[PDB]
Order: sequence, then structure tokens, then C-alpha cells
Amino acid sequence: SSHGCKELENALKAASGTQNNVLRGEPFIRGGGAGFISGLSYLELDNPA
Amino acid sequence: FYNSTWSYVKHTSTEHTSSSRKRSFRSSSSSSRSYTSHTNEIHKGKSY
Amino acid sequence: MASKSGFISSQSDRGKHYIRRTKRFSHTKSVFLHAR
Amino acid sequence: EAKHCVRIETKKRVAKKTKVEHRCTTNKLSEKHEGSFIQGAEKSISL
Amino acid sequence: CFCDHYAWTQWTSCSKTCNSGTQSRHRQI
Repeated sequence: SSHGCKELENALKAASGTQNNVLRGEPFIRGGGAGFISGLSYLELDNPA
Repeated sequence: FYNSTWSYVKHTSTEHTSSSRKRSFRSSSSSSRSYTSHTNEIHKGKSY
Repeated sequence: MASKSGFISSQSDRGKHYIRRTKRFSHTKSVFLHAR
Repeated sequence: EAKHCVRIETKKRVAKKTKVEHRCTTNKLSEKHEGSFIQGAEKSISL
Repeated sequence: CFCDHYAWTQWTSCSKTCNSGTQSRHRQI
């Protein structure tokens, strides 16, 4: 009797991820009291209006 | 605004089996193969 | 790999195992915020 | 699912010789195509 | 269908400078 095995495994798990997140905005105001100008022109991201 | 979303799976499994025996003497050979190719893809694009 | 012979009597065996493993991971994050 | 599985056997005698073989090749595949696309707009104008 | 997979061509140049031209685009089917 005689016997012989050859056995092989090869595995490749590549992966990747990316994310680009960009936000911009520019309130602009003319007229009105400078305190109300600054208080409104500051961009509230939850209410850009 | 718009919210594009994409979710793609490709799964492939391929199997090979070959058992043979010859006698007169005795001889035998067994071969087995399992292959898998997998891709998972998710893509999203949200614009406002 | 494995191999055998068997037959007075005689027995012979050879074995070999090999493993190689590589894990490489990189992560990069960048933030730029400017307000004026 | 796709399968091709076959078993052959043979004996011949004159002395004797025999052969027997089994093969079974198989594939399985799955794809899932999930997707969504929502869109919208609002005008408002006031005077 | 996720029709974004067959992305849009860019808008054809405006058909006329004034008085309402139209611009149009096919998908990359």
C-alpha cells in the first residue's frame, strides 16, 4: 500500500471604504441692527433659513 | 435634494469533485475543489 | 502534503504543512472647518 | 443551483480488470439588487 | 430599476439664447 495527498487553500479578502462629506454656506445681510445681523447671519446648520 | 442608495451582492460558489478507481492491482485518485467569489457593494450619494 | 508507503514489514511517511497569513489595514480621516 | 453528477462503473474479465469513477461538479449563485432613490424640491415665493 | 446606475449625460447646450430654448440629455443605457 501507498498513499499521497497534496492540499491547498488560498483566500483573499480585500475591502475598502470612503466617505466625502462637504458643507458650505454664506448668509449675507444688509441693513438692520448689527446684533440682529450677527444673530441671523450665523448659519444654524439645522435651520439655514 | 436627492438621496441615491445602491446595495449590490454577487455571490458565486463553484464545486468540483472527481473520484476515480482502477483495478486489475489497485489505484485510486480523489480530487476536490471549492471556489467562492463574493462581492458586496454599497454606494450612496446625498445632495442638498 | 502527506505521503505513505506500507508493506518482513516496512512503513514510510512524509508530512508537510505551510501557512502564510497577512493582514494590512490603513485608516485616514481628515477634517477642515473654517468659519468667518 | 446547477449540478452535473455522474457515476460510471465497468468490469471486464478474460484475468480481470475494473474501473469505477464518480464526478460531481456543481455551481450555486445568488445576486441581490437592493436600491433606493428619493428626490424632491420646494419653491416658495411670497410678496 | 435604480436608474442612477445608467447615469445621465450632461445637458445639451441650451437650444437658443433667449425666448425659452430647451436642453436635454439621454441616459448611458
